[PDB]
Amino acid sequence: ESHPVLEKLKAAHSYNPKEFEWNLKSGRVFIIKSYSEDDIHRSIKYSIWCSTEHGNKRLDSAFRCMSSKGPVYLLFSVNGSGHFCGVAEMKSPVDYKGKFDVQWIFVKDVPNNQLRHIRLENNDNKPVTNSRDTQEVPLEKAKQVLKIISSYKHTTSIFDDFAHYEKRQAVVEVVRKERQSRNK
Ligand SMILES: *[Se]c1ccccc1C(=O)Nc1ccccc1
Repeated sequence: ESHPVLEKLKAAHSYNPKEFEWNLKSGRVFIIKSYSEDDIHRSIKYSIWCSTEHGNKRLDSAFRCMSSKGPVYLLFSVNGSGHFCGVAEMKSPVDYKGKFDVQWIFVKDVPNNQLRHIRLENNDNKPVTNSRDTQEVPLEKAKQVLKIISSYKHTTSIFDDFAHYEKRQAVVEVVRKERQSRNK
């Protein structure tokens, strides 16, 4: 059994494309650390993301700075998960408590031990897997990461739990509407 929302998404977008240009002529790449998989699910189906106030200021600056001379890529990982779950392109400046359009491109789990050997000189040579939200990846290291994520033969992705997230969100909504109703 597959969910019809996921089927509409799969038919309308080309997730995990076989021909992806990882050796960029230009562009900038950033690590997004999400608090939960729920946020990732919502982001994939609505093509939207928000960081913190400072995160949105930095991503705003990067997007407007690039002036469509190249892409701005976001590599997503949930705090404490041990893998990246996909990559999306930032597609609009931040709109104002600050949201912005994103286009998901890769939706696949890449374990951290596939990427931990890549270290970030602008972050005390710490592994790319030990980054904070909106940490920028140097371009050549970005190409190493994009190549690895693009070519990895993933065995799973958040899509495998799609219906589960669908149900969670729905229950949460009712739980809120009832609780709020009980207050007034
Ligand atoms: Se973020 C945000 C800010 C203002 C209005 C709406 C949103 C939104 O839809 N956010 C969201 C989508 C997916 C995952 C996390 C947050």
